[PDB]
Amino acid sequence: KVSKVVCVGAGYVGGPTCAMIAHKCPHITVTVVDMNTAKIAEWNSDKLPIYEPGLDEIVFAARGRNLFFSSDIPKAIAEADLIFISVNTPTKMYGRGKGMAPDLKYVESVSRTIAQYAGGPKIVVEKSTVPVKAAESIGCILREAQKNNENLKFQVLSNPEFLAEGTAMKDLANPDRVLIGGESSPEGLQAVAELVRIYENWVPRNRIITTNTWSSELSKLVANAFLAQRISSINSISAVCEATGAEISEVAHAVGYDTRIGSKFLQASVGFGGSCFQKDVLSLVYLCESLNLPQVADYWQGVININNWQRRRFADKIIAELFNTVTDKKIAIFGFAFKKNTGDTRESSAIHVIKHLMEEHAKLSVYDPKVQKSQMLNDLASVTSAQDVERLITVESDPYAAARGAHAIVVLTEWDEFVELNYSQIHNDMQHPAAIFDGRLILDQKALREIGFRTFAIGTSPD
Amino acid sequence: KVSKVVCVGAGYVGGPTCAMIAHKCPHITVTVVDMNTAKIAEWNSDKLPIYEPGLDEIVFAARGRNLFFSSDIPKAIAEADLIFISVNTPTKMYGRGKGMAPDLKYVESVSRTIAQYAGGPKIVVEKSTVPVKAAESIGCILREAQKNNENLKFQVLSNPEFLAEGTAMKDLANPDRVLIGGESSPEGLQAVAELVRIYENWVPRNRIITTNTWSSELSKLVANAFLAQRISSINSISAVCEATGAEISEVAHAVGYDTRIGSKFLQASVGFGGSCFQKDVLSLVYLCESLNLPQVADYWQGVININNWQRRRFADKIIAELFNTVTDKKIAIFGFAFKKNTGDTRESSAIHVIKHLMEEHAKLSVYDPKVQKSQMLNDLASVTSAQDVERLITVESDPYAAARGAHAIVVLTEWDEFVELNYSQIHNDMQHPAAIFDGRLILDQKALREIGFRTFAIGTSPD
Amino acid sequence: NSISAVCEATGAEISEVAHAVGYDTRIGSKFLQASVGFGGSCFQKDVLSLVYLCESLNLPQVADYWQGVININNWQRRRFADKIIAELFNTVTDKKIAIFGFAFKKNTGDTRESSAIHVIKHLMEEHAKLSVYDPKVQKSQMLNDLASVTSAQDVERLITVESDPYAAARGAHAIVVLTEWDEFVELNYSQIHNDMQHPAAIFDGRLILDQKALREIGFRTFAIGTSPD
Ligand SMILES: O=c1ccn([C@@H]2O[C@H](COP(=O)(O)OP(=O)(O)O[C@H]3OC[C@@H](O)[C@H](O)[C@H]3O)[C@@H](O)[C@H]2O)c(=O)[nH]1
Ligand SMILES: O=c1ccn([C@@H]2O[C@H](COP(=O)(O)OP(=O)(O)O[C@H]3OC[C@@H](O)[C@H](O)[C@H]3O)[C@@H](O)[C@H]2O)c(=O)[nH]1
Ligand SMILES: O=c1ccn([C@@H]2O[C@H](COP(=O)(O)OP(=O)(O)O[C@H]3OC[C@@H](O)[C@H](O)[C@H]3O)[C@@H](O)[C@H]2O)c(=O)[nH]1
Ligand SMILES: O=c1ccn([C@@H]2O[C@H](COP(=O)(O)OP(=O)(O)O[C@H]3OC[C@@H](O)[C@H](O)[C@H]3O)[C@@H](O)[C@H]2O)c(=O)[nH]1
Ligand SMILES: O=c1ccn([C@@H]2O[C@H](COP(=O)(O)OP(=O)(O)O[C@H]3OC[C@@H](O)[C@H](O)[C@H]3O)[C@@H](O)[C@H]2O)c(=O)[nH]1
Repeated sequence: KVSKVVCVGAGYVGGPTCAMIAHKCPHITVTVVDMNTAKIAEWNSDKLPIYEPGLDEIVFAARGRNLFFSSDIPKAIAEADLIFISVNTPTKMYGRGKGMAPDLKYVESVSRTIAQYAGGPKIVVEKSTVPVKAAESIGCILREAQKNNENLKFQVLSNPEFLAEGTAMKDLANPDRVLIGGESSPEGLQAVAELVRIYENWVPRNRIITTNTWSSELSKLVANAFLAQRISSINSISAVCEATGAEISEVAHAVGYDTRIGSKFLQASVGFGGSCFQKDVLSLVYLCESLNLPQVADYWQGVININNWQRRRFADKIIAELFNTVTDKKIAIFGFAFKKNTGDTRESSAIHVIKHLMEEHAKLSVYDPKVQKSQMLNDLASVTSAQDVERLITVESDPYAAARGAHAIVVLTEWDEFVELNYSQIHNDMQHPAAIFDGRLILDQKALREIGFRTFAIGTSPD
Repeated sequence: KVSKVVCVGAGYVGGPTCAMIAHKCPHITVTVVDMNTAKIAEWNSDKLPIYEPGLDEIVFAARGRNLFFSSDIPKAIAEADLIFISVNTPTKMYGRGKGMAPDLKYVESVSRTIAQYAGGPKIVVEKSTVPVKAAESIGCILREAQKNNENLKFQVLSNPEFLAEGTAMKDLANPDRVLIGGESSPEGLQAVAELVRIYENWVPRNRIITTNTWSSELSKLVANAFLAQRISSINSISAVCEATGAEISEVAHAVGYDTRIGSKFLQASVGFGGSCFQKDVLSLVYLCESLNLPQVADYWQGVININNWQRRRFADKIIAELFNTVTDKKIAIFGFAFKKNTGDTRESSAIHVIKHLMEEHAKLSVYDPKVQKSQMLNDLASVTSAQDVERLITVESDPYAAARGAHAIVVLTEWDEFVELNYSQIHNDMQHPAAIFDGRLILDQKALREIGFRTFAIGTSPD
Repeated sequence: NSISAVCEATGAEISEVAHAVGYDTRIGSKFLQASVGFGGSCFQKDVLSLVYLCESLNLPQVADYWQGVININNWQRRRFADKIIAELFNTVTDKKIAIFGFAFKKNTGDTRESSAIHVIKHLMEEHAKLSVYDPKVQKSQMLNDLASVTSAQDVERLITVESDPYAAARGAHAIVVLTEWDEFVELNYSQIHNDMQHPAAIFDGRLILDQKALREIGFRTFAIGTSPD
């Protein structure tokens, strides 16, 4: 029976996951470790290294009791009964599968430390949002360790995470499902049962799916791709609505009435972001190519092609509607995170849209309620340059200051705060005529028009 | 208030729809008309021209009371309050959008007939499963008619049909949504109000969507495409399962637990059929190309590409597993309809699969519980030839006669009857070794393996 | 070499096929030894010279025919390096890989058109750190060869040359055999296995090692012309 859980990786996955375990399992001790010593110190402070609604209350109530953050990875490894691995698998920027395949270097190095410091039987659980052959590389390394020293009985399991950032605590406390994969053997079934037993402290058995290792990873890979496909499908139709005088919001509403389709994840946008979806579909495309399934690869590649096309055509419409010139024009950007209720900016559509406007020599004032300032500048500099950010980018802590004197507003993240702003007062303090471009479909187009905006929105005909 | 309903078109749409209207509206007289007087006679005989579960009880229940099938089109039109148009819009086999766009020649002719014989104000409602600009052509003709003879006050509505065949009576009685589009004017809103009034005799208000005409048609066109994309998405992953040793049934089960995705319409198959999905997706592709949106057109084209690829690779695997030769081998085919619980064969996957086996000079014995023999032979002759069908095709009324002496069984339609067969008796009376290929995932592979079959199924690795 | 891929895909052994093929005196039994690809200052230059002669004689069909000899050789080198990377979970980033052999064949210091150059470059482009041992090739010759296809700086950070095969293999994740030196047969592969990272992989591009013996030592062992199962 597991009573000591360790997780290597104190990120958006590892942190929240362990916090919920400690919150729901009083008799389990949870220790989170990370190579980043400064990041662990933040987890132990009153300002956590990430923003998640409800995370502070959960962590502060468990930290020091049964939830711990340490930088002594070997000590945690040695004392664990079960060890989560939740580290990066950054995409390969060279070689085979360049720009498509994950690089497993971190997963393997952690596995070697586990082999080096386990000192006894361990259950090792790979937990990420895009697992593709990651558990197989852990098992490869661990099997050898057992082979070389039979005192180290290791069972490797696959338990991908399903949380969405911004709703992580709600998702972790009441998941639609829990997916666990392991080898079909006596020791494998026992290890799965002990992980199931942990989740059964708060997850009903009928929502826990157990299978083999590869099925678990493939199901996660396919599930993520299905979600991205819904977004790209409704986004592709948003262009049809603009061209024919229909409203994508009405089309999505009518489509969702079919219970066979479902009504969720039919919200058009400037394009999906996040560390999961693009990496996931490209990983599926790369997997299919390596299996000699070109037909399949082409099918799923369309989800990425539409996403890139949606971002590009949105930025182009901004420029075209401003008479093809934004040179030296101040433009306010509402939103930088890839979705609301998070400070995470990985693969945010705001990065690509702002870059396009920078290439037009616009001066951009960006506001986001939660994204760190240094994070925005590093993101923008890595796609352009440090100098380009210095001349063109201004970061504001107040949306009215960003809009003051601006020629245009661009909404890129669906923060609820952006709905409740005083757009009448904003219109008085902008340059005239004032334009606004809604890339998230959260604003009242008719009301903005009556205020006097030249107003535009994805999925609405520009006239 | 409407009390006299006419529908021009006594097919799979017009017939069932009118039956349900009469069944739920005792005070409304519904007359179904059709150019085919022979088809009308079948509606008036004890063998209805289509098979739909529960349809026989309902028509029979009212055939003669308030529901009638007539061949006198002018008298029915002149006496009607509301007129459904549910006729064919066959795909163009030449000229612009050849093999992609519908031919509205019949819809137009019907509108002209209505104009000639209305003799008074009428509500005209275009009702089909793939509406694309059909209602606008009706209105173009009828608006002209009104202008010329002002006595004729016409209002054209779009009311797509949401039923799925095989479950038509249940769908018509409890639809997920009723979609109605109309002109935004006093007369337009009133015309919608009276059609909404009809459906409210048995459909709750919260499932009735009212919008403008074009929004109604685009919503139906997009909803069908979303449905087809789910099937193509799961079919593409079934090849990944075959290549990597996973089971598509397990993957689909795990995917469907996400309420954002939904668990329905994830059943893999040899490929989707029916007069709707392919016609609809190709119609969307053509619409996009016309709007200068190749990007969008290409995205949705992938749904068709996968469907063709799924049929092709399934037939290719059958031949490859029989050592690349089926010359003069008897092969039993279980299923010909495009889905279960219907006699409809339009765009059935069995047509293309049987054609592939015919080109390999196989002798095929086909059994389907409901498809007319003459229907199969005409379908197969139109893609090959009457002479080819004579030499290679045998139609059986008994599945055991089809399987007797066969080298292989190929399951193409998910009829419940195929599960409950005595596969021990079938195995004993087949050639040995006996092979079986499940293109619908309805059979127990382990059980077939235990009987002694060389057994295969889409989405299961063939070893 | 082209048939060696067919063996890998269907579970046959290229050594056995070559042995059976060579028993026909009309074919002859010599020169049927599979490899990562032929090298030397002669063959590639010669076939390319023959191809060019045929093009100038307006004999393209003939030119296309002989060009296939070069195409397969390049394809054999590329797919071998790709198999190394794919078998190591598609990542060799910063992994130490030992290279056994640099000369284009055994019993010479000549490196001209050696297949080892092309294979090492592919591993360099994957950011692997390569430790090279060859019994006769000059150290300066290897470094100049590798730098001329990549860059001097790339060679400085990624290439180290050893005078002892055990030093090259010490701490390595994989062994890659590229030249058929007899010395490589009689090495102590158990001691090498103990001093490598675990699990240890070995890729035989010359078909000189005993696969069954390497497997029993505990290697993940691979060889051109043997199915990796
Ligand atoms: O060797 C390592 C590598 C990485 N890490 C740590 O692992 C953590 C990774 O967390 P991140 O927030 O970067 O990523 P997430 O936890 O959100 O993971 C998610 O996105 C990145 C993808 O590669 C993962 O597959 C996915 O689960 C970092 O804090 C990093 O410091 C180690 O502790 N050791
Ligand atoms: O309807 C929608 C839904 C989502 N999106 C966008 O798509 C992106 C992803 O949004 P999600 O809510 O899925 O957030 P995440 O990317 O964190 O979660 C996703 O990846 C990790 C998996 O474990 C989750 O199950 C999956 O939802 C965001 O950029 C969001 O703005 C839309 O544009 N429209
Ligand atoms: O001018 C005409 C043409 C055709 N018809 C009749 O209308 C009936 C059409 O019924 P079908 O079963 O062929 O078609 P459905 O009712 O299933 O309609 C469905 O498939 C065909 C597509 O064109 C439609 O868009 C779709 O809704 C036929 O019986 C035909 O004889 C007329 O009454 N008048
Ligand atoms: O999970 C599935 C679902 C369906 N299918 C196949 O897809 C094809 C379509 O079957 P449907 O159940 O959609 O039947 P229909 O085509 O008659 O109905 C469809 O078109 C008319 C619309 O009004 C309906 O809403 C739509 O479902 C069938 O061949 C079926 O076998 C699958 O292969 N897998
Ligand atoms: O069976 C074999 C034989 C040779 N090879 C390779 O082919 C390449 C050539 O080796 P050789 O033994 O032909 O050596 P050389 O290239 O020096 O001689 C060759 O070119 C010069 C001519 O004069 C010689 O007659 C010719 O043999 C080497 O890379 C060798 O490893 C194989 O891969 N398999």
